[PDB]
Amino acid sequence: LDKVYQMKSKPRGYCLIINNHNFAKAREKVPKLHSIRDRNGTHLDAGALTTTFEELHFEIKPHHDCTVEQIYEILKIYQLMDHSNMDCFICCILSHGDKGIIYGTDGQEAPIYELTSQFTGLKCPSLAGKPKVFFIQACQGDNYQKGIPVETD
Amino acid sequence: LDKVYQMKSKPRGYCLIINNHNFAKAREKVPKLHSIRDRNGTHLDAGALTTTFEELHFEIKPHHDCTVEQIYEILKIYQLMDHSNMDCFICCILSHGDKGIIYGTDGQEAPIYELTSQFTGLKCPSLAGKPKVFFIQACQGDNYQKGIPVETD
Amino acid sequence: TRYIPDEADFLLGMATVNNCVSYRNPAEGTWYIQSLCQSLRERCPRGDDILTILTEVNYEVSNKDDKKNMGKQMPQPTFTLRKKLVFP
Amino acid sequence: TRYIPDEADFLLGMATVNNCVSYRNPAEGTWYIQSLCQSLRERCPRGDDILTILTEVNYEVSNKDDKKNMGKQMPQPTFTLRKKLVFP
Repeated sequence: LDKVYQMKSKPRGYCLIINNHNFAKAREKVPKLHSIRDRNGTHLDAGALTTTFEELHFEIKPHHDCTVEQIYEILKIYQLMDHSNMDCFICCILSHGDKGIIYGTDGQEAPIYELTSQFTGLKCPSLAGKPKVFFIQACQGDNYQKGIPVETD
Repeated sequence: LDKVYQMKSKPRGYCLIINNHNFAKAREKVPKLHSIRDRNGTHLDAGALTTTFEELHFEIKPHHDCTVEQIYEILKIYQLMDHSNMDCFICCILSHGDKGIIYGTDGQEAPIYELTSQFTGLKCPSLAGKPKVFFIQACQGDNYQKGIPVETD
Repeated sequence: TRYIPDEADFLLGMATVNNCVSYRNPAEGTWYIQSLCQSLRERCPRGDDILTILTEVNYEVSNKDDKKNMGKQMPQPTFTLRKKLVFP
Repeated sequence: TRYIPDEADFLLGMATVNNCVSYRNPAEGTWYIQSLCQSLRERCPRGDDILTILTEVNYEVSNKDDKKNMGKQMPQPTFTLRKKLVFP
């Protein structure tokens, strides 16, 4: 026993799914990205997310191949909604990225902080006191994690 | 029945407690910190940490007013140590701080990342697969967390 | 009515620690998302708190290997929640 | 003999979210540490996992106030633990 976040609500809350795949803009624009591959496989991520959170009584709100601007535009929407009848809010992002940033489908970048800081208590009081979950799925650098040995577990 | 970190070892592990109080050093050298006050009250923190962690069968290892340099030296020690018969390692730092960095007693900066990274797997095999805890108690900037109303809980 | 800090009740689930890559198999999707969902499915019904599920995802993903560049991937949650977070 | 990511099994107990301050009453210690302990000595015997405890510390700290500048303090723990971390 201990306090738990109320999760009774009908739709429970929205579950954004910004799913980036076609990165041909970035390639064109941003020089240093001339070779970023398209994110094959996301479809699957979006699907899995969609189902699993549907079954959890959340109202999915997908969006595909979004430039950095589109992403902000989108968050600003849910940032401005009245989540008064909502019990929680989840936002998923699947795209390329770098040290503390996510990549718009055009090469432009958006600090994870900017997106995250959009739904604070002041910025969106209709959510104050309710869980705001974010699942960023992107790279955060170009260093392949190391990995050492040990048989425990 | 989810996996659990093993904690049986006679003295579970070391519990470094770098506690800085006297910042006269700082005040005296770095200009922009001319007015940083002494952390009056840390001792109480230190004690509490000492007590409670001792009861959890942890070997305390206090250190007072350590300059940045000293801090590194200290960690360096526990870094090269052989925690083979240790099940865990806790490190507490009480001091002034700023965005992603804590302050030595000399007003010098120590990126929290620099500290924690001292104990990776490559940097400390004796601890591979073992819980490494860090409790930092400093400031991360000069803002004030504005509060918002709600009355849920 | 009462007061709580501006940034309370947040939960960030990074698929990887900083300066590092995260993997995506065009075949089945990504190590993180796929593993996050899989676990959510098998655990939420039971009653497992999201931190718990997120921990397991840290596990499963850790056992994956990019044999080639002998590399790994370590997810990394960060949270401000003030109550257990479960999904009935 | 298995492999795990270089950065695994960590746990940072930040006292405050970035850019903000932390509170220390020169008459009883810092909100965070004090709560950390109190919660530690309390929940640990009950066998509660650390994330669970840290969550509660998140709670307790949230209800504190600094009327002078109508301030708050938001602790924020980050982690890479791969299994429940209990302190028997």
